Amino acid sequence: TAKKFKVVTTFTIIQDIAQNIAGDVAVVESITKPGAEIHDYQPTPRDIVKAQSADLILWNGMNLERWFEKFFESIKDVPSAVVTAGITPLPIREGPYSGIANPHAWMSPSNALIYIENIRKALVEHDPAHAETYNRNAQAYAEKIKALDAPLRERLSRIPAEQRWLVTSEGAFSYLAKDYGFKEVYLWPINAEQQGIPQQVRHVIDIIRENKIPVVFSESTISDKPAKQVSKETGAQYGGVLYVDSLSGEKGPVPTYISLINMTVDTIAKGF
Ligand SMILES: [Zn+2]
Ligand SMILES: [Zn+2]
Repeated sequence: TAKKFKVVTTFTIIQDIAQNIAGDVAVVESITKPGAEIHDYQPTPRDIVKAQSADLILWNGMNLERWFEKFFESIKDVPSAVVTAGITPLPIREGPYSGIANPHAWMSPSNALIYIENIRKALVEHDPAHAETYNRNAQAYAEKIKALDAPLRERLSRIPAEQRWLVTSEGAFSYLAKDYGFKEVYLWPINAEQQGIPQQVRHVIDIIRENKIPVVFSESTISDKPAKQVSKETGAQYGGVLYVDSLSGEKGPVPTYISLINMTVDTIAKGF
């Protein structure tokens, strides 16, 4: 038990999944902090040193971290692994990033089983001395993720199909919405400096009326003002905040990936 194998992840969701697989035999840290916007994060000098100190770096890919490839050029002799390997992307549907991969694949718990497996494989490959702890922890954690499907679907079962409209700020929920049969509407398709600020807002304001959508949400790393505006101009309640791009702090309401999925579905469900 020397100085432990060190994993650095780009953001907090991957950190929590990886730490569950690592147990107490490796130390997993995230470059971005709870609450920080992850798509256009601006790495600092202290971030370079942190990643350079790792034995393995994990990132999402599907161009989630617009900053990572240029950042990784400053890191030497540290293997990196894309934790979405083998996941089939849903494309972004509108806007300046139309046709790019929607990167938010972790919002489907069935996809999370593929995250777990890619992370297990990377740990076992680069830290073979603990292969049996990683393999044990991954199978146990995968069983915890599979056990969410029944309570999640039951939590959402009072909403008839025609009324399953999920109206959010970032279009970050496409994978969750596909899993549980929701139609998505969003104020912007992916986080970015972008045009389309008020024109989508009133296209959304329109969609709310033809379908009498009762609730609209925001997300924890972006501003709630557009969602709150859309709630006032319609008769819809502001239901947010939903969690997708970041966990909370350790003492907050969403300290783990499991708590993130559960609370997001629970908050959707109470909005209806
Ligand atoms: Zn490798
Ligand atoms: Zn996002």
